[PDB]
Amino acid sequence: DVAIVKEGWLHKRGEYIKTWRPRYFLLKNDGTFIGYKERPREAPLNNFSVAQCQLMKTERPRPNTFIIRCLQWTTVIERTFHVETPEEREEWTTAIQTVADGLKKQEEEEMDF
Repeated sequence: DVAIVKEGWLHKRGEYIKTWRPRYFLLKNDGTFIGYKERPREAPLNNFSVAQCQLMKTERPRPNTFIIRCLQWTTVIERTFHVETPEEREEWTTAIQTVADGLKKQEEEEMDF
C-alpha cells in the first residue's frame, strides 16, 4: 500500500498568474504529488503524478527554485516551486527523484523483453 514519502509547505508559482502562493504538499511513493491550501477532505488545489518527470533547479527569479517537468502526449507540463534554503530544496528534489526512480525501475521491469 501507498505511503507518504515527504510532506511540507512549498511556495508554488501559479501557472496562469505567475505569483507565488504557499501550498501544503504531500509526496507519496506511488508518485502522487498533491497540494492543499491548508494542511490537511477539501479537494486539493494541485494533483499530479511525478512518474516519468524530470527535475530542474534554477535560481531566477527566486533562488532555491525547482521545477518538475512532465512530458505527456504532446504537452510538456511544468510545475514550479520555491523553498527558503538550498538544503530544503535538496530534500525535496532528492525525495521526488527517488520516487520517480522507483517507478522507472518498475516500468523497465514491465516493458523490457
